[PDB]
Amino acid sequence: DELFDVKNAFYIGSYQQCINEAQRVKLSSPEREVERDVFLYRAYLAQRKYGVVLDEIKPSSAPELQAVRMFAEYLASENQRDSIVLELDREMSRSVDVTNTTFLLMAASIYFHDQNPDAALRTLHQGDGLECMAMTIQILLKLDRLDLARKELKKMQDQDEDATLTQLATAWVNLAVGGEKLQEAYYIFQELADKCSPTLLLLNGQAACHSAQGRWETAEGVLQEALDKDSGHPETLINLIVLSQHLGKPPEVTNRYLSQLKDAHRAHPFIKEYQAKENDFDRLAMQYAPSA
Amino acid sequence: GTSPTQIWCNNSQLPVDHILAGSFETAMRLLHDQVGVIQFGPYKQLFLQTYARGRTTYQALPCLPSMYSYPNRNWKDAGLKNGVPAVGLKLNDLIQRLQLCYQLTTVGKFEEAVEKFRSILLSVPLLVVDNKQEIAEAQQLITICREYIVGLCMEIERKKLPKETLDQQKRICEMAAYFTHSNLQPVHMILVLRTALNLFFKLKNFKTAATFARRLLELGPKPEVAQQTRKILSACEKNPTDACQLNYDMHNPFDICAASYRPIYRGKPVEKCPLSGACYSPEFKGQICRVTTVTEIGKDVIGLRISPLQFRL
Repeated sequence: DELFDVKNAFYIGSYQQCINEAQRVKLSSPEREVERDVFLYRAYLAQRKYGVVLDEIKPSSAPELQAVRMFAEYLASENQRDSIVLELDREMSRSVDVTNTTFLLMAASIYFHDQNPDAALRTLHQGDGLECMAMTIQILLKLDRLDLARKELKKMQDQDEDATLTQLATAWVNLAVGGEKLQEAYYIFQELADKCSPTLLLLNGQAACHSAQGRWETAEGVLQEALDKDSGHPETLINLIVLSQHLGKPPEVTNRYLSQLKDAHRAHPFIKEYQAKENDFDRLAMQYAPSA
Repeated sequence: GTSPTQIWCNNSQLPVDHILAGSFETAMRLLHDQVGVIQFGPYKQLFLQTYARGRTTYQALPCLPSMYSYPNRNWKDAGLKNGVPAVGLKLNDLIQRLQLCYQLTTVGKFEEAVEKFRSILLSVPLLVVDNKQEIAEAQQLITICREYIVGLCMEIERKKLPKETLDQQKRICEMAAYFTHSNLQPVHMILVLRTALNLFFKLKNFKTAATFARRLLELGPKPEVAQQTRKILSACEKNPTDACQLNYDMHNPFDICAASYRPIYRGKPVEKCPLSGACYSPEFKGQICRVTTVTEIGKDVIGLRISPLQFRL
């Protein structure tokens, strides 16, 4: 696979690396060229550079790109989403085409955000690709059906044990499993970071593994390193808040990270949940509180 | 399937566990039954703070929603079924904070001290305690907090009341005397005794003053204070006598009404805060505890449930 580096960089989480390499790579095939562009834009989406994707991908572009763009608009425009899903539903039902894997993944992604796990899973079921399998496992884990997840993992495991995508998948299942497994997950994350490069994604994964186990202090270094690279990184800040409390840092510290998160991303679901909790708490207070 | 947070809720009675889970309503209920906590409002910061720490996050795939991890204190043994949230707050932490409270009391920062004390007191129910004795310490820790809170709060008021009437003065001395009873550490206990002695001296209730002086000396205050105390004591001896009768019985056991700051002798009916142990006169029952601020005075409760040891089968 010529694209191997580009894709691999993408999965690990080093988007810029993916973008840089994608450009360097030569097409050598109308097919490959399309795949390259798909990843290139996918990388931009990870970066959250929606405008880049929306502007550059134009109607004349290949259908694979179109799917990517579809996802991009979904992420970019909140208003557009219901309309997009409706169309997605229509396209999904009124059209058989399984072959376009990219379409399935993008479509599944939209459903995933839509929180229609069934639809996303339904779509993924059709897709053959290894990535489809990985995405499938991830959805199952969110579903909290580890058992189903395990089956898919082995499914991919038989196909390609060594693939990084498979390894990441195993780590995920692993993290979910708990127990001795956690160490296994830790090593895979560590190995990837060592081989490829510490990515924010990889660092947090390692931290999560350590945190799952008692080792709060060990976690400090990875988070600290991650924070240094990108302040405002959502996973990092959240982990820091959790880590800070275990460490016994001053309560202000936990608060500071939390506030920092709001600055970086007002929208972030973690923030929304936090707000939601505040609301019901007030609601509950009234319930218990004495009347006057 | 079943979410890990839910598993935690099913698994543990402890309120902190539920808060970590995010099950506020459940947690509040537990606090309501186990302890009196009617008024949750002072709790809000604790809940959100506790809640924030509950789960970690990592990203499975790019451009997808991030995953959440739920750490378990019994990670090794806990299967999918028997997980329980990691700790995060411990008894030692609370105990350590206590020193700061002591420091503030000495400085005279009483109002701030009350806040720190109350903060700790409220936090006690949050703890997960490993062993039986450790449970006792927690209870003891709570007791210390209320003792200071009621005592300090009484003191703040006493200063506020007017000096002018003789009756007003008798009131002040009485309150000062009540403080004497509070079970504080010797550094503080000495300080209060020192104050009471002066008030009683001016009151010309020398006989009572002498007793305070003797108690103070036993504590072993600094030498300057001790010398001063001896001086006052000798003066009192010249005319051992109390000019006025006060509503204070050094010998008879007391219980200070947290609200009224009036003595409740031995057997006399009292209503107590389920959580703090603060005492109130029967009138108060059903009202929000001044000390705790969260609890209901009258409420009957299961009792604090910090550790799983408490549950038996």
